[PDB]
Amino acid sequence: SMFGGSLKVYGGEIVPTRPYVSILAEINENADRILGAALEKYGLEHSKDDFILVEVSNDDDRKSMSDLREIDGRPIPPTECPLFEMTARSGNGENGFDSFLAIKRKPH
Repeated sequence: SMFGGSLKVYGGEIVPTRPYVSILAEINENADRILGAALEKYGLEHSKDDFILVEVSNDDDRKSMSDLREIDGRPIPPTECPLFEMTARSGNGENGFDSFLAIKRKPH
């Protein structure tokens, strides 16, 4: 297995035409950098406070019929580094690397 150094980031809720994007991120960087990287890809970094990162598990479709489509996960503010917990377990869709990190709108 490999870390890759890149993250599969899903932001379809923000930009439907680009639901999946690839960003560069190290495990030791906080969500601010990770969010900023992805958000920068959409060219919306100025509006960062309107978005946060959320960990969505692949199997959350059981929990919520919302599926991976609308995104549902744990709120991860810019000051938190989620990769530590993700890569640690590196498995099991819940709190591991089998879960992906997506972008959600902070405000509702």
